[PDB]
Amino acid sequence: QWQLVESGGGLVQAGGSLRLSCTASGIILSINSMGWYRQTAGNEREWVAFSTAGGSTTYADSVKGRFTISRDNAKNTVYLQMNSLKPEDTAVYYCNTPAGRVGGTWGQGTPVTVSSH
Amino acid sequence: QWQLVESGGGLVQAGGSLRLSCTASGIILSINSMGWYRQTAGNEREWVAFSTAGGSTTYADSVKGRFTISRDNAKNTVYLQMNSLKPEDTAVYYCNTPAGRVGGTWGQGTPVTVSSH
Amino acid sequence: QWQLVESGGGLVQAGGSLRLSCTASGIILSINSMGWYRQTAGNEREWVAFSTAGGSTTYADSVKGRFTISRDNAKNTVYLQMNSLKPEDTAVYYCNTPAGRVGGTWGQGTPVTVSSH
Amino acid sequence: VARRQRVLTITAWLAVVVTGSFALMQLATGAGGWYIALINVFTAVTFAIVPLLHRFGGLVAPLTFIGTAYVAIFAIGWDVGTDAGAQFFFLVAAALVVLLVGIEHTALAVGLAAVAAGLVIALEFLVPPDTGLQPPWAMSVSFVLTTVSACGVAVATVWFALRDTARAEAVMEAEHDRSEALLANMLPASIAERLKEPERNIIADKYDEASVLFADIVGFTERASSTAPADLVRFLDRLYSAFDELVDQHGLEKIKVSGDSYMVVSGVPRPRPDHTQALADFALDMTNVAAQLKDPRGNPVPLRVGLATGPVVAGVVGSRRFFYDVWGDAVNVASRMESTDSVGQIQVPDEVYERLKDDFVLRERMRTWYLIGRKVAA
Amino acid sequence: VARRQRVLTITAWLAVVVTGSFALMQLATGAGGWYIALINVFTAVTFAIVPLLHRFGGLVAPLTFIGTAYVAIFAIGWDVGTDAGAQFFFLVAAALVVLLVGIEHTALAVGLAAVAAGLVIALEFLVPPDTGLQPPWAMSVSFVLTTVSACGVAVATVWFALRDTARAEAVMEAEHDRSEALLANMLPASIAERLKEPERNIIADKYDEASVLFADIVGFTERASSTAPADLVRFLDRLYSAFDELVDQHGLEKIKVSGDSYMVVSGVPRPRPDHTQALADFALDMTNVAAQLKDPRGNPVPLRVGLATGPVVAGVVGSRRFFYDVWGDAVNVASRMESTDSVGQIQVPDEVYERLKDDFVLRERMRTWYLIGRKVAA
Ligand SMILES: CNc1ccccc1C(=O)O[C@H]1[C@@H](O)[C@H](n2cnc3c(=O)[nH]c(N)nc32)O[C@@H]1COP(=O)(O)OP(=O)(O)OP(=O)(O)O
Ligand SMILES: CNc1ccccc1C(=O)O[C@H]1[C@@H](O)[C@H](n2cnc3c(=O)[nH]c(N)nc32)O[C@@H]1COP(=O)(O)OP(=O)(O)OP(=O)(O)O
Ligand SMILES: [Mn+2]
Ligand SMILES: [Mn+2]
Repeated sequence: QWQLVESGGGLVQAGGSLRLSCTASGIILSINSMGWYRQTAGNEREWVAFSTAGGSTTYADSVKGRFTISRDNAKNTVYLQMNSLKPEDTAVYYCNTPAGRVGGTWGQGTPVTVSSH
Repeated sequence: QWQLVESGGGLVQAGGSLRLSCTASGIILSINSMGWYRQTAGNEREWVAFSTAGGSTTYADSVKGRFTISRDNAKNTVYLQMNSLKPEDTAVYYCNTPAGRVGGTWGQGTPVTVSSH
Repeated sequence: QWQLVESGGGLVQAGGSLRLSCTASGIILSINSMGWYRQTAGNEREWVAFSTAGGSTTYADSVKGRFTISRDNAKNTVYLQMNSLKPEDTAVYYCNTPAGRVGGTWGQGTPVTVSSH
Repeated sequence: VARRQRVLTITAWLAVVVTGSFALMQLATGAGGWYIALINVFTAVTFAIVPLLHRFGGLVAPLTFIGTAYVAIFAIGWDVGTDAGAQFFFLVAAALVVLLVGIEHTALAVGLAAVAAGLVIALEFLVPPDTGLQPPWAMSVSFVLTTVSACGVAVATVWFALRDTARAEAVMEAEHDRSEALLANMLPASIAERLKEPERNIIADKYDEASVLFADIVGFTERASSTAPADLVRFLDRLYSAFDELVDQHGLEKIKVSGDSYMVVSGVPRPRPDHTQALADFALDMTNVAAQLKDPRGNPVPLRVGLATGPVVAGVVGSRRFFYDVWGDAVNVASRMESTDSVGQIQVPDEVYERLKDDFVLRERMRTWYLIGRKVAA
Repeated sequence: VARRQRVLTITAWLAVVVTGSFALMQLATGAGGWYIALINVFTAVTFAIVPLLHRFGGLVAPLTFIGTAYVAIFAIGWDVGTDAGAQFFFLVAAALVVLLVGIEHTALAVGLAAVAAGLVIALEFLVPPDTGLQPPWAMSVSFVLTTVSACGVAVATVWFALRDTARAEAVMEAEHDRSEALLANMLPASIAERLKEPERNIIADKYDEASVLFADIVGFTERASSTAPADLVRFLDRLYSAFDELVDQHGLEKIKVSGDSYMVVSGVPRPRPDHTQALADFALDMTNVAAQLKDPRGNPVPLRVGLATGPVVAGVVGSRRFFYDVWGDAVNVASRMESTDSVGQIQVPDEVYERLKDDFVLRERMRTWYLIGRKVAA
């Protein structure tokens, strides 16, 4: 079963911090590039973070300097530190490889809500 | 009446065998050379076999090793054994001497058809 | 002394031009046909030009349109204009009549070399 | 200039197919953005232009096409992700270029291949893998189309080149076969190989026994006086065609046909024990056919036939305008006996008797005895 | 059976190169595991065997090679990650197969290509992308090697096929060119095209004016009596070679050479105003050369030369053993005048005078007046 499950999303005020975790079974993370994606509803999901096999990472312009992508091989997982959170980042977050990314074979993601309560 | 009548033609499958017979009245076969001829329609009739007075014979290149010309003096006849018959040999077969050959004084021949039925 | 002496050969680059001259003593050129011949070493000498008594001329196929044969009666000489010279034409050039041509009674010719120097 | 046209045709068709592939790709894209569209117009235009501008001179034009291709694909691939399929195209091109260019540029071609490889190892690493531009799925469809196009372009181009090659071979084989058939008709096969060699030597063949037959027309000058020359030549051709087919039936050889004279030789290409008998029977048949065949005037055409037998020499002579030829004393005897032969009769000597009396019929009248014909009894 | 050998050779060399590539790959792997090694021995062995077992019959063997290739790559790729490069190989193979198979199987070939494509779209999705087996880097080196091998195999195979094709063309062009040159030597070019056609018609050409020269030897029967036949033929060939080269120099045509007789014709392939003058000068030159050239006996070889002029007819006759020929009254006149010509002299009639007196020297003795030579004055 080739699957990726997300976790760590939830409820937080503007300016808080999260760590979204992504664990995959069926593949080897060390030989794969990787991306964190996110859907609001006004669009399909727009790639905010990407980390390659070899350590290189890149980010969308709307988010750079605030979210950090990091890795765990002995795990087979990827993490997204998230800082300076805001109403625009309230979304539903997914995690993938380009192959599954393009084939539509995805998990449910994890919800992240930015508001006061 | 100087005449030559053919016989023995007919219906046969590819690879069969025939014996076309030629009987002449008005001449003596022992002192005559002789030829077997054949018309398809795409040409005038092209000489496939020839037997001389003395026993020598010759054949067209398209047919050699497959058809055999033989004789019967006490008869006054000539025969054409025919082997390995094929769609190209489906034709109308005549029998003559060079004099009649060149003067146009010929019989009707005999039909030979090579096909499956 | 029936003799023919050549001259005008020598050293030239590819694409240059020469004029080989042939002067004969002992005969009358006006009543003679005539040929220019040439030896490389891979063969006996192969006739490249010929001019008859009456003005007709002919050439070898390898050379036609490039070398021109012309005459001088008041002289008793024959000339070969040579154009578009090339490594294949580097040779040793002779000049004769058919009688001497066939009797082996010839001069030394003239050397022609086609190369860069 | 045929290798030429193969190369140029395959290049043109390749350009057309790449443009066609690119345009479908093009229309499919939605909300992809025009920062790409600006490069994209440039690429399509240059690809379409190069086949129209392939005259300028030399091998620089086909190489410029590839320079444009490499630059365009590198530029597109850098912005988009690796998973799009820029990688597969370079690999197709690496194999395709060698086919496209000729053999004298193989070394250069090899370098181009290496260059492509040099990019691919970089392309995985240097390019940000998987940079995503607007809709995601749409890049699904891009990768799938990339694979199919990469396969199809190569398949079509290769097949087209193979078609040109096979076809050139076909026209070629026909063009050569006709000439070979004519040459085979003109001369015996064995001596043709000796001719073909650049390798000059005398051809002289000594043959212990042979037989010659000479046939000539009588009063041909008459028939020429009252007939137009053009018609006369046609008449001669008709007569000699009939005689030739009879000869080919008997298997004998005719060396040449000179005006009225007709020459046949027996047994020189291959000796046989019964050559003289065959020649005699052939002569009888020829007399029958000749007494048959009819001229424009309507008068019969008599023929004088003389036969001789003995050793002969065969081979070509001269340095120009060759033909098989034959020689020997028998030729002199035959020409003589034909010359002195009476109208509508066949003449043969003391020899030709020794061999033909047992086995044919001769009599009456060096001494010569006329050849009546073959024995009726068998 | 040449298309044959191209196909079979490229298949064999392809198998060899793939085995060579696979073995290096093989030795490089460290701590990769033998669950792969078991498949890996099978693949290498089958690849090496198929070239040795390519006799069994039919097109099934080359197809079996590809069945093995597809199965092996699919099996390896499933276990390992997508990033290894199983994807690139299928794409190379898709283009390569069409080249490998012949044209009568194009449809089948196309299907194979589609099959490969069908896998690739699956290969990205179905295979677990990036399943990692022992050291990571080692798969670095695997991907890079995959790219380079995918390029090199295609380059080498394509170039080898091109080499076979060009080379077959070369031997071909030579083999045809020799025959074409011989045929061109034998007959005038224009009439050769008429011969080549399957298209049977009489060739008769009417020519308003022409001139014929006949030359013959004297006392040849003597010289034959005291000399061996073989040597005599060589002597004839030498003489006629010299005469032929003189003719080719003068530009005139010789139709045929029959025994002692030598025939030259002027102006039939193309008319000219001064044909008779050229023929006369050529005759003078030929007499000079003949008085020169020497026979084995050492006696001079006199020649009798007769010239005639008038309209002529040209063309082949018969259905077999063709040659250019000529005809007309001038031929009769020439043969006559040669026959009655004295030793070492040239004989010409009232016509040939009209045209040659102004411009050459004749006198003495239908009435005939001997041709001395050309006027000294100019
Ligand atoms: C022993 N005889 C020979 C041996 C070797 C080579 C040639 C001969 C030989 O006898 O050649 C003669 C003919 O076979 C040979 N010959 C003639 N017609 C033919 C011919 O039609 N075909 C061939 N292959 N050879 C021929 O020519 C040669 C001369 O015969 P002509 O009729 O021309 O008369 P002439 O002896 O030259 O004297 P004259 O004409 O001055 O009065
Ligand atoms: C108006 N004359 C002609 C018009 C059209 C075609 C042919 C002729 C013609 O005169 O043909 C003769 C020669 O040119 C032509 N001819 C002869 N030698 C040659 C020859 O060497 N070359 C060519 N092209 N034609 C030749 O043969 C023909 C007969 O000459 P023969 O010497 O054989 O004697 P005959 O007339 O048959 O009588 P007889 O031999 O029974 O006593
Ligand atoms: Mn004659
Ligand atoms: Mn003669």
